[PDB]
Amino acid sequence: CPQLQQYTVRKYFPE
Amino acid sequence: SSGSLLNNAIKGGVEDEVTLSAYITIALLEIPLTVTHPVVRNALFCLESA
Repeated sequence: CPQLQQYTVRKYFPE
Repeated sequence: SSGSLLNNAIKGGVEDEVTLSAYITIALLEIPLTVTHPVVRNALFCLESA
């Protein structure tokens, strides 16, 4: 204790 | 008692750990606080024993 003291194709949807 | 005060006039007691714990737990009990609470249970153990 501290210091106590302190101051053919069909595109679907792309993408 | 983690004593870090300046004067003891402010306090109206003898700095006994018993009285200090007692003043503590009573200040707790004035809050509406259940006697089954842990801290108060331990305090009551101290009170009984002291």
